[PDB]
Amino acid sequence: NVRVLVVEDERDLADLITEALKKEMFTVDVCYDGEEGMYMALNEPFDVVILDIMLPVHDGWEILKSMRESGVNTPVLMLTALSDVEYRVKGLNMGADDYLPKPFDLRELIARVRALIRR
Amino acid sequence: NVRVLVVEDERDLADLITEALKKEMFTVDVCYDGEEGMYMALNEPFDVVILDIMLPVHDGWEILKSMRESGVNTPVLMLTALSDVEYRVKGLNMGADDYLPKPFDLRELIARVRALIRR
Ligand code: BEF
Ligand code: BEF
Ligand SMILES: [Mg+2]
Ligand SMILES: [Mg+2]
Repeated sequence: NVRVLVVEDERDLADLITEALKKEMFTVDVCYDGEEGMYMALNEPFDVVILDIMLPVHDGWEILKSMRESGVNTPVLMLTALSDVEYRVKGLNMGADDYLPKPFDLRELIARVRALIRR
Repeated sequence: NVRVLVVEDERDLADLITEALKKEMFTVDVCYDGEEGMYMALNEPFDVVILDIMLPVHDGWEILKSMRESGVNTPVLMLTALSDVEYRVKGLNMGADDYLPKPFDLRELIARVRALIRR
């Protein structure tokens, strides 16, 4: 009943995130690059999109804007090493629904993803 | 026009936030205690509620809990000095949509506020 898209280039972390989400009983599709990320985010239906910023081919910024520019209002959560507040504002102002810098606490990530779905 | 409710017992801070918000074009109502905040939150309509936790007569946990139990699905942002991640998770789990600890960057506060009312 809940499909989550994960876009993160650090495979092991991406898998860590995915397993945690699946343990919440969510259907999770994971991408290790911004190319497939973009494709999945623009062609497949999701309830939440967890997005890394710095990615190959297309960065999290581009993926978010393309989604909004295409009418896809799916809730977006950015998870990235760009932690400076200025970046947080940039992501949010651009259309992200939440922004959680790395390193992150797994409990907070799940809590925030759940906050986005029920909403 | 957008309605924002502010519940903070730190008058100076509360007023500071109230000013900044209206500057961003927001109809703000400020409360300095949990008594005025409890009423407004459970009886008056808002687009987003910014809830401090430690307050006289009624604490933020109480107000947030009373809201969700009464069917008030209004977006809620917790702005509190209870910064520990475990408090953040509890806040999100209880029904808050976002949780921002103190001290905070005023830019991140309105960025998050607008992102919340953006739905
Ligand atoms: F490379 Be991501 F922005 F952490
Ligand atoms: F008084 Be609040 F909880 F920062
Ligand atoms: Mg990356
Ligand atoms: Mg207080």
